[PDB]
Amino acid sequence: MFNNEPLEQIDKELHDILADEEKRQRETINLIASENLTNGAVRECLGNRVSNKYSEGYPKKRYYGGNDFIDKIEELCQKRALEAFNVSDEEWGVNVQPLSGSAANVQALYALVGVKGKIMGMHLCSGGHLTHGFFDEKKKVSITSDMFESKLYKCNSQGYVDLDAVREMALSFKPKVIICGYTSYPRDIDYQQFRQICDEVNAYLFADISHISSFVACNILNNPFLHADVVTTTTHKILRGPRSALIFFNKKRNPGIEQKINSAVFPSFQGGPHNNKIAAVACQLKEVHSPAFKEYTQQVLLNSKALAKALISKQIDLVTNGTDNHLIVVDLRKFSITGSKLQETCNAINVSLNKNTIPSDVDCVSPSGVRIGTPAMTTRGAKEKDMEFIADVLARAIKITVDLQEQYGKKLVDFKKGLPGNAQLQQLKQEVVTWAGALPFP
Amino acid sequence: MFNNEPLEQIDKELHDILADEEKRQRETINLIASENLTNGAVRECLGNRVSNKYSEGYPKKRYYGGNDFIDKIEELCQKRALEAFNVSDEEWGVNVQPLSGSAANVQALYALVGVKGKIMGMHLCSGGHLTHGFFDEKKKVSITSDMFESKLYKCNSQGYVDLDAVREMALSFKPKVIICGYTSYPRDIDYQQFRQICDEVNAYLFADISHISSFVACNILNNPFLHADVVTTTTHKILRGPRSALIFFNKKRNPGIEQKINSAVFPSFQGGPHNNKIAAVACQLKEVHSPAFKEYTQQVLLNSKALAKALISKQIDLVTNGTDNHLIVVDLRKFSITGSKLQETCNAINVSLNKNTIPSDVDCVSPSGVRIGTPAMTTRGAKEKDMEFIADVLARAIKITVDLQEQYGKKLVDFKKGLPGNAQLQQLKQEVVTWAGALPFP
Ligand SMILES: Cc1[nH]nc2c1[C@](c1cc(F)cc(N3CCC(C(=O)O)CC3)c1)(C(C)C)C(C#N)=C(N)O2
Ligand SMILES: Cc1[nH]nc2c1[C@](c1cc(F)cc(N3CCC(C(=O)O)CC3)c1)(C(C)C)C(C#N)=C(N)O2
Ligand SMILES: Cc1ncc(COP(=O)(O)O)c(CNCC(=O)O)c1O
Ligand SMILES: Cc1ncc(COP(=O)(O)O)c(CNCC(=O)O)c1O
Ligand SMILES: [Cl-]
Repeated sequence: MFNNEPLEQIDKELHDILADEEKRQRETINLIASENLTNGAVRECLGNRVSNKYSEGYPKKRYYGGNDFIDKIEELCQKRALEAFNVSDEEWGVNVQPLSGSAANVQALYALVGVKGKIMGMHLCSGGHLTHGFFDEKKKVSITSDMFESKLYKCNSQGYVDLDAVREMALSFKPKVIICGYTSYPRDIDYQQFRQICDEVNAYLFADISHISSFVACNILNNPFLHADVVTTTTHKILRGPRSALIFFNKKRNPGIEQKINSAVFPSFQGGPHNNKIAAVACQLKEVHSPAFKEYTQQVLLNSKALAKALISKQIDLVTNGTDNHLIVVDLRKFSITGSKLQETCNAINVSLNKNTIPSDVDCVSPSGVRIGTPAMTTRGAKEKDMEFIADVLARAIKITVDLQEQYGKKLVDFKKGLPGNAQLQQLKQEVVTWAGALPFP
Repeated sequence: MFNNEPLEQIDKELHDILADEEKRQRETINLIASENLTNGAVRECLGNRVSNKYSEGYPKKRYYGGNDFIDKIEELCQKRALEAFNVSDEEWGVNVQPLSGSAANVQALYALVGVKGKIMGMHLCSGGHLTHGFFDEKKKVSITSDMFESKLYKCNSQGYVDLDAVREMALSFKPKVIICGYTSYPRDIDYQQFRQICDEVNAYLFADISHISSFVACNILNNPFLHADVVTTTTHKILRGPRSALIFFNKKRNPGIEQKINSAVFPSFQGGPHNNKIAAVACQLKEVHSPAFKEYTQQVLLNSKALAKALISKQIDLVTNGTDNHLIVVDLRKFSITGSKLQETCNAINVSLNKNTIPSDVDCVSPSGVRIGTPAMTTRGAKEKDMEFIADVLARAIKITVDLQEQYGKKLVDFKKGLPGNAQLQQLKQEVVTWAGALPFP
């Protein structure tokens, strides 16, 4: 007693908007540092009938029966995960049930500290995530600043993590957890010095590696597993998996952590796991652990270094003057345009990026930079030589943005009126669509 | 720079387990009250490339650009939701971002009461959900009992909600929210009398209708939208959508609720929404609002009443002596077997059900009943006359369970030793597989 007609037949209205979405993705220079493109195999898993099954609990400790195959999938995902991140199953465990990165962080923090517990993270304005304790004078914006007592550390004027201020804050604040690993940080992290500060104050070391997970797994960047008590990561960014998250916990350093983390995920926070997610994550984690994927990850960094260099060669300033990873933050102050203005211009030419704070920005209102990243375009086959073109397009967007600002003014409302129909933007869009349009597309 | 090989090629190991899972679903009499089977169109949505897009924020208030088509999908889903539940967009709003039922409830509760806020819900042991404030002497099991201060009301000895006790408790406790709508409650709800208590103590009325959502939408059961401030529902049970959730809020009764609910979901709790989910929910909500789906929902109730009646005709006792909806709770006390024993026996014969507390149980260890429901089998094409066979199969499972208990003993460890190789079970399994395997399967 159901309708089995295809999506095109059953819901023509939705199938057209989805077909349009796919075409937009196909014809976009996607520089969102947190985005990627999943392969067909990952998307076969996400649409699999395995999502029909209620399987509350954990493998071999399920509430319901009929979970033999679901237990095999969840066991294969946890195993594949610990392997992918070069950790022994006797020393580290992994929870694979968190539905997204923010859920994973709230759950992991709750397990470590509980309600009213004290946490430290990087300020959002300096490159931290919302789930690292973000609040404002006007409000406790993230639940992580409200269910926990949080304190926020900043980067120095050059955009680097300032460990002297981290320590100064940690000694007087005395948090149970200190969070490192960031949303828009262009350099590698000195975990050892984080571990050194955590020991001193008897705080847990939390590493959120969502943005750099592939670099960690493939041993290109520093390894937080040598130092951290807890490692969280999303599976949908540079890792190129589905939208999901992983919580890692160090058993050897913290006996009893397994149960605290596991009970935090269920039944403290979540109900039934989404088994299609877990299948899809299992699938990508095999790819992640291959020499082929290490090559892709290496390519991400080569493109990023090359993109940084080309932008510098065109007299564009980068926060920290470069990058150790997949992402760059452009400092736009010398052109006197905001991040939001350039984001609007880039959207008009099918270039996807986001506005982003820089160190000099005291607030998150009027951020003076943008953030770009190479994983999505590296997935579509761009090599180092293609980064000149990406730099050229972004330079041209900055110039048009300055020109439009001159003509229509610095108020964002006025500025945008200059945008539609612009001859140069229509020209630049067409170049973007022509180049992007033809690149390999999963 | 990606592998586009199909799932079978790229990960043969995972593809076999998934093919096994699919076949197990095909050959099971699935009586899990909270389960269903999605159609192909909903699963096309879930495997769609729309999940590649980061779209933090709300439609037309997005952080990023390139969200024109994502904004169209999310607006379509919201519109389709409000129509499906027969409410005016002038008076009601809907948030479509919650990743699951449990997330939706924690988010919605936080919005209404905040950290340390006072909430009231049905005890888990009496049919409430975990996210309705569940705790135990030993521990605050749900975050809803830890981040909130919760009080728990029980059903009377006949299995009905006792409003006198609710009132007695509300007047003494003074909560900001009273939760009604349940996980294993076989009767309809007097929302009007819940509203009466809420008004009398100045508390919000929260209706979690995840289990009965189709009955509400199709005007078969009482309508909580006439009386409640907030209505949450999962989209994956009787509604037959993907794994996601919906928060409805009554603007007319509570000005400023829109922003409280919306900010709770993001950025208080979640990050980027899952666009494949939202698309998939959009797709199902169209079907939900059709005269054909009302017929399905009616069939769910006809099958349930007929199943209840056939079990009673075989001298099996039902909590509240019947049902007003899709689910039945069998009281097993007269056979001196636990729910866990029958669940084990039913898994051995490819019958999916779960153990469930009954009113006389003081603990959630050794529940004395099982819960069954008709949505999954109604989806597979079973009609009223097919319920006699289901009843016959369950009666035979109970008899075998009593006999096995006699032969091997009342300890669950000892009891299970009796199951493998049992001649009658293999026989009963084969009948189940033969009947189930034949039924229509989306
Ligand atoms: C969207 C999001 N999520 N997590 C993030 C961001 C970023 C971001 C950029 C921006 F322009 C604004 C905001 N805000 C989020 C909401 C917040 C509030 O509701 O009060 C106000 C500031 C966040 C960025 C990666 C897109 C950001 C930066 N910079 C950082 N560090 O992390
Ligand atoms: C699994 C789940 N989720 N939500 C639920 C359940 C049920 C359930 C049955 C059962 F036999 C046991 C439990 N527990 C959940 C965990 C809890 C703890 O960790 O302290 C112990 C008791 C829950 C049922 C629908 C399967 C249940 C009932 N009855 C109710 N009302 O709601
Ligand atoms: C460090 C970090 N942690 C957690 C998350 C949470 O992921 P979900 O959106 O899946 O909740 C993000 C996403 N940040 C968005 C971005 O960088 O564009 C992140 O950057
Ligand atoms: C009333 C109610 N509310 C919320 C949820 C949570 O849904 P998630 O599992 O999507 O978090 C459930 C699931 N209860 C499981 C069952 O009835 O079998 C439920 O019964
Ligand atoms: Cl999904």
